[PDB]
Amino acid sequence: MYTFVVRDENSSVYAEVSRLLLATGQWKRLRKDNPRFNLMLGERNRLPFGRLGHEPGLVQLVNYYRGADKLCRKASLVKLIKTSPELSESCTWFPESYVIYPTNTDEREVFLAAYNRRREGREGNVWIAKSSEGILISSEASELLDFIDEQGQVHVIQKYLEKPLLLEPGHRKFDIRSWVLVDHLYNIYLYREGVLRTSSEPYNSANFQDKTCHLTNHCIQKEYSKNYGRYEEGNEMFFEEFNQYLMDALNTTLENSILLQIKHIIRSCLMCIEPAISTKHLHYQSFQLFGFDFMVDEELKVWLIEVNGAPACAQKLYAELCQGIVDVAISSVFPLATSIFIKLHH
Amino acid sequence: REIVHIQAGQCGNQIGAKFWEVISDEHGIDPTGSYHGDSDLQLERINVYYNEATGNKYVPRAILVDLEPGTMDSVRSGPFGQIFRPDNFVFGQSGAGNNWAKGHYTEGAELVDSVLDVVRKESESCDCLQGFQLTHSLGGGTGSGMGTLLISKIREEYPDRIMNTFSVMPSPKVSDTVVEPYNATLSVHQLVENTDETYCIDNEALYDICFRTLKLTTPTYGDLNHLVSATMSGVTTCLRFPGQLNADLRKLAVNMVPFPRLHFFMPGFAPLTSRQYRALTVPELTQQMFDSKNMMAACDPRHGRYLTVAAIFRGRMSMKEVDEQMLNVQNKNSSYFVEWIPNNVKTAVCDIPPRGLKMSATFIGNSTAIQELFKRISEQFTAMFRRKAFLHWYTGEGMDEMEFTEAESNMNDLVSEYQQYQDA
Amino acid sequence: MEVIELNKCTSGQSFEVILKPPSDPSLEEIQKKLEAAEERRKYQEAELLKHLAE
Amino acid sequence: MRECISIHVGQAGVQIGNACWELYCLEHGIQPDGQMPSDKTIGGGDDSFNTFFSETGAGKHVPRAVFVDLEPTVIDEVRTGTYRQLFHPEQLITGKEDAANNYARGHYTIGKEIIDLVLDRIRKLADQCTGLQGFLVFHSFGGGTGSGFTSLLMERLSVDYGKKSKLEFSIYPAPQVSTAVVEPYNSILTTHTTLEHSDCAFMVDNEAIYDICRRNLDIERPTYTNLNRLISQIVSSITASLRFDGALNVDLTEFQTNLVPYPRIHFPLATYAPVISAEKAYHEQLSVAEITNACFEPANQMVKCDPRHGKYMACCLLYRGDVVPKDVNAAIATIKTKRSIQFVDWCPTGFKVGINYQPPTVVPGGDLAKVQRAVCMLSNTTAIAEAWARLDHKFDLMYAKRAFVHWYVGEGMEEGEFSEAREDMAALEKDYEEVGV
Ligand SMILES: Nc1nc2c(ncn2[C@@H]2O[C@H](COP(=O)(O)OP(=O)(O)OP(=O)(O)O)[C@@H](O)[C@H]2O)c(=O)[nH]1
Ligand SMILES: Nc1nc2c(ncn2[C@@H]2O[C@H](COP(=O)(O)OP(=O)(O)O)[C@@H](O)[C@H]2O)c(=O)[nH]1
Ligand SMILES: COc1ccc(N(C)c2nc(Cl)nc3cc(F)ccc23)cc1
Ligand SMILES: [Ca+2]
Ligand SMILES: [Cl-]
Ligand SMILES: [Mg+2]
Ligand SMILES: [Mg+2]
Repeated sequence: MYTFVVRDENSSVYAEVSRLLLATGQWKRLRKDNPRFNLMLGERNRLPFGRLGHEPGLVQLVNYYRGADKLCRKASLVKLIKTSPELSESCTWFPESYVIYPTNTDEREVFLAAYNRRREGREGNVWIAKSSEGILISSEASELLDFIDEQGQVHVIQKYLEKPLLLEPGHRKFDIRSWVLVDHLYNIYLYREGVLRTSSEPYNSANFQDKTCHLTNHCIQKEYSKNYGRYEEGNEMFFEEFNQYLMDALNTTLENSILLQIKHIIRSCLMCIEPAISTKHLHYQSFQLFGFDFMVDEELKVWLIEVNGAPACAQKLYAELCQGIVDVAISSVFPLATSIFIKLHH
Repeated sequence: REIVHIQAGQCGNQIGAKFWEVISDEHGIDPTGSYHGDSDLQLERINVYYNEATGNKYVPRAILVDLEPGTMDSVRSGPFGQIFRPDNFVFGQSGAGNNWAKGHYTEGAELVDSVLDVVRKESESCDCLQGFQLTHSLGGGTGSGMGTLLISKIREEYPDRIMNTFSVMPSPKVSDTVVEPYNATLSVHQLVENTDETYCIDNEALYDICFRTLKLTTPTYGDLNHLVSATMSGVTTCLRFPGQLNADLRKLAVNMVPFPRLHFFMPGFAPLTSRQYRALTVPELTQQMFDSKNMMAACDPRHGRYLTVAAIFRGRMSMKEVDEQMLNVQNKNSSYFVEWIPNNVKTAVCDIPPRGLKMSATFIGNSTAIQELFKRISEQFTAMFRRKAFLHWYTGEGMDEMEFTEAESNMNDLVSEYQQYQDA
Repeated sequence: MEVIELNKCTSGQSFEVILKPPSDPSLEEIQKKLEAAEERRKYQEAELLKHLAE
Repeated sequence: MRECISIHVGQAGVQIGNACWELYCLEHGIQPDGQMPSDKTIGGGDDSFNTFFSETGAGKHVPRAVFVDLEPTVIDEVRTGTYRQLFHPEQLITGKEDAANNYARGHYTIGKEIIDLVLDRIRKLADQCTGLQGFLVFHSFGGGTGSGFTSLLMERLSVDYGKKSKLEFSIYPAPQVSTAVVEPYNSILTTHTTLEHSDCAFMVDNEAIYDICRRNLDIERPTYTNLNRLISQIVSSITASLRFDGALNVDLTEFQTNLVPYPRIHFPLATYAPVISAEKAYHEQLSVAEITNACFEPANQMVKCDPRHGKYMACCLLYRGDVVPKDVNAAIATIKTKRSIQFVDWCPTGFKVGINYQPPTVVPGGDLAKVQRAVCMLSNTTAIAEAWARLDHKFDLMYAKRAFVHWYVGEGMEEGEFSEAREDMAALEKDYEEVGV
């Protein structure tokens, strides 16, 4: 019998993993501070990696990759993409971005050098700003940095994707969430199911102070949007409907137009940081579930916007995905008495 | 280094004689005090329990005490009786009548100075005396009353040495007189104040072990003392045998006792033997020794939590297997080990096994379920004391009901202290 | 990556390799502390012995 | 030439010292009676091995070494063992009763009683020195003597030799071989009192040595002897620049200068490779590149931690055997490309390297095999502070209930020394964190 410990009660995915583990009858849960665990579903902040792996007679395994924050917080990820040769500043799937610190290293003096060449060349010059609520999409810089300095934390501002792919009927934006599980061996597994978090308001390319047809957050759509759920239940179109739409309207497959680029981008990013975070020869082992967020443009080209390191699922898919985490992340290390993941290797 | 051993009373002396027999065998010493064993390990630390005398003789560093000569004479005529130095026999004539007050206050005071004279002689012939172990019963008269009187005297003359006791707890299933709760309670009050470490040897437990599992239909004191001499040899092996852990009484006190009052230990032994052929496997040994059915103190360990555990393995076996098995118990039952004392279970191995065993395991647990024992005594105390029953035997010797009330309170406080950490 | 201060001899050599530039109390107080703890100890012993006298 | 005096305190220090001086003697060709034929300068000299051995008129080479323990059973084994003739009796100092796993007993109650004797005997060593440069002090964190007596002796050495360097080799506690439940307390106490009296300290985590001995030596349940012979190897690797011809780490001061920029953070991480069983029938010999790469596997560190999630402040490579610089810089280049090695702002990204062409001497009959080349990397990474975290957390669990505090107080220590020590360590932990993240 294996023992685990839960340190993030506010995690939907792992609350369901805890329930599934007990159900086997081969996993008992201990108190959050008992160090004689096999498995830690750690806290999201200041997880005590240094205390893992020092219990004799216990193989110990944790649901985060120490160092994975470098991919999963926005300025960190920009820094990683620019400075890492494997991705390079010539990266063709990540938008132009820059790291700006408030008034109170910084890149706004390098920003302006590109922004003014965008305004002179008479190119679309919309730029978005955000850090890791408080979003500004603007057409001229003096709105952007002015807003950044009213807040007090590091910000990234990046080339807004002016020509996105719009779903018809409705002429609306969306983002694609892929769920990726990296196990203790560093197998990269992409879950067969993704989701399209859409917008319920036709895309208004006029004034960029309305965030209802430009930002695709499940929260800002239930409350402040007109017809939340008119086209799909909860603003969420899954992969079958979207493949079917791609075939009918655009004469292609989701696999061919989009997925191939996504599988490339995932594998890029993870293989890039693998030597810094891998636990292959460590005294404790790591797996981690990641949420890659993608935006497709009107030319069927995929772009990576955020990597989230503590992601929630879609109520329909919690069961299958959390059962998969158990199968390939947890039972692989602690075995009990047709896979839903695509393995990414090349 | 040196240990000075005291046995007091009928019960004290009987289990002490058996102890000296057993370890005198284990160290190759015969009833005449001449060494006749083969190996080396038998003599490396022989001086912890024995003095060397003329002609390469070994004399146990032991003082025999009683208020009546019956049991002392029995020991002299007993198997190893002539191994002790006769001057170390200190006895009265009048007896103590199962009366704590007589042993502590009237009859025993008359005899206590000469006992301390012999103690003094034994200690000044020590190179570095570590402390004393006293064997006695808590329900009798001499053992409980005069032994606890001895103990506090000893504490006064040697306040920087360790006081350790094997204390046999009275039980109605094995009972001589009705006043045994009284005596017990008055003793426990003493012990919680003047011992560093006390092995609670419950006669209830010993009876149940002889009955339910050894299948002995009518257990005698002998059947009980065989378990006792087994357990004593176990819990002192790391004292008298050279090991990697090179242990003494003060280290055991330091590491087993988080708080000074909670020094009452639950001992256990495996395999449980009667006075066999199948070798025990290390996993067997390891989960018999943790079994409630192997503990000499009658308490359910699952009814509280372990503060500390020491576990000794005797015999030739796989250190690796013992390590693994000990860890499986802790990791599979970590509910019952307090988390605020990290790595509270320590293990020792001694190559030499006891007589008649390929491999054995001995258990020393400091658990809050020991409270059950004291609660038992306290209930038995109160049922009489709420009617002042049998008190006259005590007030006849000069005692006051007040002293009883104070002993009772202190033991109740002791139980509460254990309950405080059972929920921490 | 440049190799500097190479010093070498019949038992071995040593050198440096750069890959990138840069981006108490007195004897008095001690014996006072030791004797302070001796005093607390002697006081706890006196406390004990007086109690044992009672 | 400047001499070094080794002081071994407690069981752990004394048995490790036994190990190291056995190794030392094999290495300099010093026989068990103290005779070194290659030494033509009879009765004296200012040779490099003389920093650790003094010479008698009779050609006997005698360790500049004191062994001190509060009970006699371990040093008695020195007095009757193979190398009894090596040591002059008044260098072996024993008491009568140990400190019973209690820092307060060793620092206060018993230490006071035996500190002035020890200091006198060390002075008799120092008085045989033309230009003493300082001390190498070996001791456990866990034991009563090892923690308590050591920090008292460190304080007093800072007084009686205030311009001399003091280096520690300290055994950090691990449960697979630990002898006491109160070892986190002693570890925090002795670290807080010693911190300002120690210029550089090499921590060795028993958990690490144990695992190294299980994985690489196929020893199923390692003994102190196993552990010590491997630790002596590492210690010999560290001190060889003091006992041999060379230009790197020639004096104790050079260890501070090369490994310890901030004075408080004076805990280098030792990593050693290769460690190869003697019972390996078919072993093939690892390249310079292979062993310099193993220097960055956490399974080869003296302390299990992850330098990838820290920063370096210093790095030194000590090779022994068939090694030339160019193979060194080859392996460095490729490793820099394939590994996470981040230095702090204000530090050069670089390696101070030392080579000594004689391969590691191994104890005949031991568990370790000769290899043609070996290396020890001393790196001042902030990741070693992980260890302090583990320790402090254990400390905290116990002290929250004042469990076992009573034993210390009863020796004359004040409860406030507990918080004070813990209080400093939380300082230390923060220094590491700000220097490193
Ligand atoms: N590596 C190694 N560790 C040892 C050795 N001996 C003891 N230890 C460790 O040291 C710690 C115990 O400290 P000791 O040095 O034995 O204690 P002491 O210094 O003798 O102090 P007291 O015996 O309490 O008076 C534990 O963590 C042991 O595992 C040894 O020979 N080698
Ligand atoms: N285990 C054990 N208990 C005993 C023995 N003899 C007496 N007792 C118990 O001790 C108590 C009687 O005290 P006793 O030792 O005879 O009186 P004392 O001589 O004045 O100490 C009762 O609880 C008895 O069951 C014995 O040999 N073995
Ligand atoms: C729980 O922590 C500890 C408990 C006890 C101890 N020591 C000092 C011991 N002493 C003696 Cl005499 N016998 C022992 C027998 C054992 F099986 C284990 C330890 C023993 C050390 C640490
Ligand atoms: Ca010479
Ligand atoms: Cl000086
Ligand atoms: Mg009787
Ligand atoms: Mg010792």
